[PDB]
Amino acid sequence: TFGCTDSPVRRERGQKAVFCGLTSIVWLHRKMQDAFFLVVGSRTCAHLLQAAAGVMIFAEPRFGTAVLEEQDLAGLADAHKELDREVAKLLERRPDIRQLFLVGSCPSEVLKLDLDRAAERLSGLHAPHVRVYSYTGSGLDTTFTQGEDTCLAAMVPTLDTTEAAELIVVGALPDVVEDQCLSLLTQLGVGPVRMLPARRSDIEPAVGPNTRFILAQPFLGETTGALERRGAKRIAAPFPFGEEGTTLWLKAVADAYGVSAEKFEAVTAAPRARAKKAIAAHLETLTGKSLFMFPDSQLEIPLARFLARECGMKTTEIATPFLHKAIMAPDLALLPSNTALTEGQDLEAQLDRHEAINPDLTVCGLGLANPLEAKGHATKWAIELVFTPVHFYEQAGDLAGLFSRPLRRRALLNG
Amino acid sequence: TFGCTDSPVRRERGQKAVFCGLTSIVWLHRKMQDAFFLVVGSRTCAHLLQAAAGVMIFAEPRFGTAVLEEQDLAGLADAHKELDREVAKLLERRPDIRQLFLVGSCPSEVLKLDLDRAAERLSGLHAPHVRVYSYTGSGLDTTFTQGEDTCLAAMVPTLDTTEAAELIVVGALPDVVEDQCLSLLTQLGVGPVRMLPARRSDIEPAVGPNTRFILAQPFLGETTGALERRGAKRIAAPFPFGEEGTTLWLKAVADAYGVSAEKFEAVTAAPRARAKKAIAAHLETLTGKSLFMFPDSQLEIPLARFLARECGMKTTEIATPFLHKAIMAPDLALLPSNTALTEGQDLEAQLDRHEAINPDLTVCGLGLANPLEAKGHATKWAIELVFTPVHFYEQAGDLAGLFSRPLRRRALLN
Amino acid sequence: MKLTLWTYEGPPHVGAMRVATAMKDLQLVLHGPQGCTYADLLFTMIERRNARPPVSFSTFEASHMGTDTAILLKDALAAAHARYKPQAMAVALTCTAELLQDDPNGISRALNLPVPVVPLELPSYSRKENYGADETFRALVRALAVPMERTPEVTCNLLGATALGFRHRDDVAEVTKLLATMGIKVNVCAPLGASPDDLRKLGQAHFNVLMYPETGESAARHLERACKQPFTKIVPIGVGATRDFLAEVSKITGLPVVTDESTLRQPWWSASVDSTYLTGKRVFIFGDGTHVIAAARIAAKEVGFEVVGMGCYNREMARPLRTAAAEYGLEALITDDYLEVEKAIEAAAPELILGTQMERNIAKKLGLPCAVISAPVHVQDFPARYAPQMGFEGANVLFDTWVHPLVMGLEEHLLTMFRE
Amino acid sequence: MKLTLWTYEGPPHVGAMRVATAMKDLQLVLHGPQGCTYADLLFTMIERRNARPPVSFSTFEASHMGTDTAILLKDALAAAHARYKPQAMAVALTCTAELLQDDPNGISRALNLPVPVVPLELPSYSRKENYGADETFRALVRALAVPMERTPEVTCNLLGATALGFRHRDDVAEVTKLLATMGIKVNVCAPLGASPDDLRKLGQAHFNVLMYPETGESAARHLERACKQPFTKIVPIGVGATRDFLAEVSKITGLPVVTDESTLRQPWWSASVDSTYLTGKRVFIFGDGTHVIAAARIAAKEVGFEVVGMGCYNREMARPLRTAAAEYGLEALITDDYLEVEKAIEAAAPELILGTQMERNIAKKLGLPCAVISAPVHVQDFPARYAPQMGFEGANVLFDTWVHPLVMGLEEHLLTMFRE
Ligand code: SF4
Ligand code: SF4
Repeated sequence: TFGCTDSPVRRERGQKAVFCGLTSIVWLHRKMQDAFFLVVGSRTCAHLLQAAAGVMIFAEPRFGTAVLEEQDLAGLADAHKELDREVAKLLERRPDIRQLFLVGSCPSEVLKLDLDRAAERLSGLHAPHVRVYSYTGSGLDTTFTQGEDTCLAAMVPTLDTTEAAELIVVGALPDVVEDQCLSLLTQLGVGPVRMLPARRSDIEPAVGPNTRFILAQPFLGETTGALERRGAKRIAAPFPFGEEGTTLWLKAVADAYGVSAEKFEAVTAAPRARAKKAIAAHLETLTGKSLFMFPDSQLEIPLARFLARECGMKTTEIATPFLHKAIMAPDLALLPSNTALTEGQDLEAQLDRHEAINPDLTVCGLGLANPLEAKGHATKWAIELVFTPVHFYEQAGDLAGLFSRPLRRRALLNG
Repeated sequence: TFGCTDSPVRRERGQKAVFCGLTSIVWLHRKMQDAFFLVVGSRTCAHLLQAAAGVMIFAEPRFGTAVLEEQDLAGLADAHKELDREVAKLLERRPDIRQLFLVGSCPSEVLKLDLDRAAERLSGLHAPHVRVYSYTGSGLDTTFTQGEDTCLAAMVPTLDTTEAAELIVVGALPDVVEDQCLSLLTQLGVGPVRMLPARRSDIEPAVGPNTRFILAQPFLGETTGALERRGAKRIAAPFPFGEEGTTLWLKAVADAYGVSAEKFEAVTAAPRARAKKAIAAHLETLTGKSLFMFPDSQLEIPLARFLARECGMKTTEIATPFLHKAIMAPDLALLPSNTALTEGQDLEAQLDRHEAINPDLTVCGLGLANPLEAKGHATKWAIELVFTPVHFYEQAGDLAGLFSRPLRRRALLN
Repeated sequence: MKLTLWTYEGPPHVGAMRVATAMKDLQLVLHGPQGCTYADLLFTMIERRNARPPVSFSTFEASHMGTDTAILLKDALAAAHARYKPQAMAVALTCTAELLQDDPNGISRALNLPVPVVPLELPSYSRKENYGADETFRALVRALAVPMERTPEVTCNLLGATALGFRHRDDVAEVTKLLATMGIKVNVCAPLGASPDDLRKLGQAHFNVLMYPETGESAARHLERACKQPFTKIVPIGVGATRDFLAEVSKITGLPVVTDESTLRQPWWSASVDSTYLTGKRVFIFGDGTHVIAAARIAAKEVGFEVVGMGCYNREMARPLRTAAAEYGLEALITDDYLEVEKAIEAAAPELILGTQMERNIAKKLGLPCAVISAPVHVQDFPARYAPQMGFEGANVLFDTWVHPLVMGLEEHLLTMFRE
Repeated sequence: MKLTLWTYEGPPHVGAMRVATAMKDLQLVLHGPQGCTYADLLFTMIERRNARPPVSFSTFEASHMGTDTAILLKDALAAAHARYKPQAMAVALTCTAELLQDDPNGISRALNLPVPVVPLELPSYSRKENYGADETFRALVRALAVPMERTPEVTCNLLGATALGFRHRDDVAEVTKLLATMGIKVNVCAPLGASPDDLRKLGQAHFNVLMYPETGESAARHLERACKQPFTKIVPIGVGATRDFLAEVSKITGLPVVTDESTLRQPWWSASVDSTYLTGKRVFIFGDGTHVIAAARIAAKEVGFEVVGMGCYNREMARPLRTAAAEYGLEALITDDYLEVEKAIEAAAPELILGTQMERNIAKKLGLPCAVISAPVHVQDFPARYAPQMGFEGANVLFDTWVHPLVMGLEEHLLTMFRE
């Protein structure tokens, strides 16, 4: 009743309700203190970012969009001149920025506006105070959190090279979590460990033939790809969600780094108990409840794996926007067998599957949640789960929390 | 056309709409940084101060009321033990206080409960870190701004004694204004010069046989009486409202201290023009307009004296809660002759005298202001004029302003 | 003697003032000192009224001691009658006059005017505004209500609404509406917008809708004997509360419960997904007895807060409260000292406080979201816009009112967190 | 290329979405990229809607280049029809699809469905949300409205109200009831709460009430020829504006102007003594063209502020504004850059700002009172409580909304002033 590696994944196309990779900027910008993400797109792009950044828009965030005007369509040699001088104007108006990212959009790509030369030229013109990169976040290439991947991967080829064998943890994480992570890895005895992405651009991790790295986040295919192409070798691990997740995650690094079960149990003991207990508070409301997850973040598998295993939920249909087979392997091993997997989506087909399914809890985007709530299905909107701290031991309760609450509230609202 | 000394003042009794002297605590706790004003009264008294202090009540003001409970009515000995305990409570739970005013209410006085000896007794128990005085704010004894007078006069018999010939400016003033006053008086050549009340207790003016003093405020009958009794000579002057007021007020001091008519004209010159000009802005809407004033503050006469002379307003009936013949003299002499004067009131009689007059602007209390606006008369609520800076030169503009604003608004809405 | 800065209630004569003003063609005479007319200010400013309160004073001062005082109240009553010609009158003592000898019955009897003149017992050292409101109104109904044949159709009275009543204007409006939806039209709403003439015509209505226990339950009780009228016990604040109130009414009249729910938006609002993080946020509730019991049901059962404190300043309602509070696993907090309220809130440590202009200020001092649900209240809470608390639209107001401080609280946390 | 952080308007397809959602039994198909369906969020969260917006997408991705794309819009239209069975449909291009070959006319024509399918012209690189709203609605009325005989009784249409419309819900409500007070019943309110079936029945109403120029004036214009219908030019926001709107209607219908002013509290409020320090407080006004012209008349002539700045973000309304602004001795400020708005407000140095969520934010930054009078707006301003802008109750709401931030400002100043 616990194994899914040979399950056939419904590879599905059709009408979609997902966010493009641009959305990802909204949360990346925070971690990379030194960087500005400059989308080259349309007013649709600008308005999207606005909607997705809610209140943050008023906090002088460090991103923005060079909105393609009518006279940028024809004459695509102006495109470079236009941008060049729109960029300098921005790089004067905020001199603290050190990495500039030219994020590409669907519009920018239909015009086959080549951001890559632009990235390279601007780097020269503005050297060596600001280094400018470029990657895609166009809905065409990218769904939601894939935007972090395409970003990180674009940065990887230019990292300083190195000899030493140090751990790189890939995936931007809430700060607090990042530290808990640092802390435990130290106490296991794992000498120098870095984050990709770093908090600042002068402390970017180096990579080399002896570098090992591990994924904090499931949506990092291309970044894995680029890191491997620099001779650094991955460490496989189920994603750190729940006590079981976090533990195995640690265990995997422990193993690769030659650490005695001794130092492991004595480090990991205290915090694993904390977690198991905090989680237990939610078992009541959560055990036996059936879970349906639409695609948004690529987080739905390992979250469903934590929800079923440590919370005792029953997985109905788990759906992801993309499914990296090799990376997702450990969590798929632990996912209940009875589970229909879907890569991509045909919204209407999916909504029709779920109607006649009638699950207890339903994890989804904001443009679905209410329509579905009005129908009597309980919902847990998904976006929350990227930005809220949810990984590792301390957040385990809060994580389970996030799924108990909607059901708690439903009962409460009729006795 | 300008003189009122021999006008018969309508000495009037009857139904009243005025504030008791308790209200004054509001207002003057602010100026006396060191002091706590503890009313001994009923929940009516508490609720009044609340109403009067509006939002200030949330600012941990330095006043409060020991509210008489059912068991304090009989008998008048438990009462004091009770109070002592409430006072002791108050003094430990804020050690900053240095002077504690037992302010007296209607109820406390009807109960004949003697605050005089209490204040005498508490001074011992809590000496020397706190001096405790006592005075009356009871509606029976007192109307609005009279509250300050009774208080200040209770402080007088106790001030340090002196020989020196210093000037004392009696009246609580917005600090701002206090300094402006101080400054003019200084560069005129008149040192030194103290205020009553002072900002802190340790810097209380001393009084002697050679002390001269002047009133910043028209409502100081008893405090004059009391300063006189310690051998101090008043300096008469009209009250400083408007450029003319402030000038004669200065002039009168400068005379009594023998300042040259030339050092005067040099010091006073710049400020006076700055003022007549600020007032000019209002001249347009104000000239010609008939004024009526119900009794409230005792500031009716000098302000009316200001509005007619410097803003060209016709006075109709100017009413005051108390009219001090000796003090109000210099102003009365400059107040237009066509002027009816009332001391006290019969609310209903006034409301008939007023309706028959149909004045352009009516200066009155908050309880009367809207029902008079809905009835068609423009008003300017009175209490404002006590707490807003209005005395002296730099404030003359704003002062005229307080009166133009409503008339301007009434036009603007049709 | 109790050291007193803030008071939640006025002295009982304000309560009298509060009932007198709610009526038309009624004059009240207060024996009291000169300077003690301040209360006008509340009715004129806070409530925003256009005529002066129908209230007069004897206005004695220091040089009036000696039986000179009885004579003054005489001529006050005389003058007030002569001048205004009201269908009836009422006379009482302010706290200062309570310590004098002149008695409001004996002077009113002697003088002997054409209209009824009702003398009031106001223990100003034992009681407060709310009692004053109730008694004055008890006394008026007791003197003017007489048995009568029921109306042809089904009718009721609205008992309790007054001047300076928190959202009384619009509550009267909203309740009339929801009664009319059931076929039931209103006989006489009193004290508010009623004359003495009207108070006689009370007997002819089937039942009494007791809107505010704190201000007209004595009158409700007296009418239970007088013309065997049953008063509604469930006050309609909140949806559940309102549904039960309507059911209670169907039980009293026989009539089928009909509702116009087409503008009722609160249930869906709180049912919606952005209402999810509201779940079990800790709320402390304080205020007048009735609004606290109402608030707490909404808080826990309609919005999904955890009620973490419950209390009132009004000792009159302490048992209603202590009962309800227990049902939430809570010990009611009965206090008029705001310094106690401040301690209780700190102990409870809520994420949201619902209370009085005072609680607003405690909240401000502690950096906590806050909503006003109960008198005493300043001018801001006698709004121009329609803003009831009762019934359906009332339920919408309450939801918007209460959520706003919280959503702003988040917006403020987030923006400074982000700044960073 | 314009560097853009905040935008006041969405791209035109949102305006389309905004009209399609306003309607029932109507399906919209947008040719556009996968990931570009974000606007859902606006309708389901900000408006708080219970069904999904009636909008579908072709959702093409990178590996779909080649004429592959025309075929996708085809099957999108096909699927949408088969599944929902709407009385009519409408088709258009997202900004990305505007740079592609596939033609909304040609694909719609070819496939050839049972019901009308309307192709829309949305220049997403030169226009915006509000245009989108107008065109989409012009095009639907243009295709669906036919000449008809007038109703026996006098009736009119409400033109302009939409989804994501700032206080549209309640303005419709409030206008309906002020028309009803004059004997005039409503024919069809559209786009909001209207079906295509209903859009044919347009011809039969005597006149059109143009509620929001920005969203349905093209449609008003088209109806001026089609069924010889005169639209009202004066938008009823404020009392004066409302009176003149009613007189204008009396002129159109012949009918005498009847008003139910029993609940209208704004004039007295503003006439009251506590309103006197409002006199000539300098206000800066920014927002959608229509609400700024309305606000300014209230500000200067009904409240007694000095209007010190005046502007809007929608080009479409720049001339009505420039005209009105002059009347106040002012040069209108037409801009969609908020950084400009910030510059203007600093220049004007007002004591109160009235604008949008953005202005609320600038106001916060500058420590100035502020109220919201226009879209774009967050969830806060789609309240559960009844809160129109138009008509009498709307005039109440407005007075309360605007005066509050100022009273609070004073209470903030004072409390800190006396802290020390
Ligand atoms: S990049 Fe593509 S998906 Fe994103 S807003 Fe632009 S057109 Fe829509
Ligand atoms: S007038 Fe007398 S009884 Fe009334 S509040 Fe003042 S001191 Fe108290």
